Amino acid sequence: NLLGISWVDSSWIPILNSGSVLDYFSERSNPFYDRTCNNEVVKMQRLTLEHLNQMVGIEYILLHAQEPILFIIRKQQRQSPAQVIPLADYYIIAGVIYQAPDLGSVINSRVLTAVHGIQSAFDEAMSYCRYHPSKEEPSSIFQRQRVDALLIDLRQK
Amino acid sequence: EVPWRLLKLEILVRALVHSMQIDFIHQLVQSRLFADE
Amino acid sequence: DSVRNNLRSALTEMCVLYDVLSIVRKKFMTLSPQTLQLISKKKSLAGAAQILLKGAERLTKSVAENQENKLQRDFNSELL
Amino acid sequence: QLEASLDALLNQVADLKNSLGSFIYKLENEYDRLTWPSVLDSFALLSGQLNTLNKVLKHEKTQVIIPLVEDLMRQTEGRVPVFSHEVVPDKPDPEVEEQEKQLTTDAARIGADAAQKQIQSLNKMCSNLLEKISKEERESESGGLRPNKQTFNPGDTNALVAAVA
Amino acid sequence: QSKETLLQSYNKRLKDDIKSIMDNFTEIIKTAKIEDETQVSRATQGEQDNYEMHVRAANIVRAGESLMKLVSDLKQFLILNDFPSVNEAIDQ
Repeated sequence: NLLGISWVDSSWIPILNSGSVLDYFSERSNPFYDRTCNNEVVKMQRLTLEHLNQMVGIEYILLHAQEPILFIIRKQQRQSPAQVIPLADYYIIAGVIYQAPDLGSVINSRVLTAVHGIQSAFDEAMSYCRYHPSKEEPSSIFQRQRVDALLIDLRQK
Repeated sequence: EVPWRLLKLEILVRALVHSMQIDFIHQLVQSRLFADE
Repeated sequence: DSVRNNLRSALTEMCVLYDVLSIVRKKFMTLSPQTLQLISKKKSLAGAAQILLKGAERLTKSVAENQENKLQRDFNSELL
Repeated sequence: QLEASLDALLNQVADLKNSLGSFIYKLENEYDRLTWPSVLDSFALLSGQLNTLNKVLKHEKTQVIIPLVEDLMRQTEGRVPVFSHEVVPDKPDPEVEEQEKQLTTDAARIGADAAQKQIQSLNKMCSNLLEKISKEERESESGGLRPNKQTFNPGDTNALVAAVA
Repeated sequence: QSKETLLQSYNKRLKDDIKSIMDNFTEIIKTAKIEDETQVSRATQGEQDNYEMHVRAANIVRAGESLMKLVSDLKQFLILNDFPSVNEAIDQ
């Protein structure tokens, strides 16, 4: 989402209260999970109180409320919070890169680009060229005449 | 004004195909023209 | 004309491949068999193979027609 | 560990394609070159790289769960996160999104029950028949040892040549 | 310059090209893909592999056709125009 951007939009939340960040984080959008997982903060774990919502699944909750701009809380879909291991490129140890870039999608895009290039090459080479089955020798006196010219010019210059 | 000088030459006088390259002679003619003595 | 477009397509494919390789730098662990899209994939592969075979057959038919006309047999035929 | 070889092959193919594109653009002369300068060789290399990638992907079986490992030491030597973040910068990807949508909607993006399942079954039967015929042809042709030739017989006529005694 | 050896090399190249084309066609015929080895993107990798197999089959067919035409021309040269030892047409 907004991992690679550094924009500051404060007009999204007009009332910078405490509950605004939690309300913006609780809203599932688009295909986010509901309040049925275990260990996010305090509220709705189970018939139990792990924390609230950070079990296996899309953990879109308010684990670290940042009312100023937006709820900056990592997913951390596990039993322990405060861990730099999110689905998106977002680390906590001074900022680092992860394996979030999909290799399969990039490989498929490269294969598609290669197929398109092969098709373009076929179209360019079949409609412009043949795809189907369809005296300056120095052996004369110039072999010596050139040397004579060179000598004459070197003499004259 | 601006007096001119000969840039390129051509020699026009055995076999049939005599010669077609004036490269060295043309370069020497250009050098003599640039000398402008 | 077409050389520039071919070079641009090749550069785009190479950039995509380099990005995929960098993201990768297939892996099971120790702790398209879908029968839905594989049908369409096999159909598309058969169509592409049929198109290639049809192009080859058209080229062969053109060659045979050119060989049939004994007026432009410059393909080492009139030479012989 | 089989991904490193495929990535290296892809990088080599990309470098070869870049060299070919540079040679074709520097010597384009504002014209569409179609005399196949390296088009056949480039197509062969692309097909070989694609076959190698498919073989490496389908070699064996031996919201993003990355490899739990330092973990950053495998990609960036030294395990320096600040250096990695500083060298990270030194992009629309609409085709990738279109392919993802086509694969996620119905795995084909067109039709659910009106697909070519019957055509696919006919193609599979034809492929099985062709594979059987090819196996029979291979078993029949694997018996050939060598096509020895024949010529005149000078060795016999030499001793059979007449002489003084 | 080694005319017999040149014809032998041409025939060996043609045989190798035909064998490679046949092997690639047989490999493309075996495109069942009953193993779901792709864990990153199964459908995308499967479609890419199918397209790669189709492109490899097409390239093998094209290489086979080109080798056939080239070997035909080379044999026509080395036999007809080169060693027409039956010069009876001259006497005719």
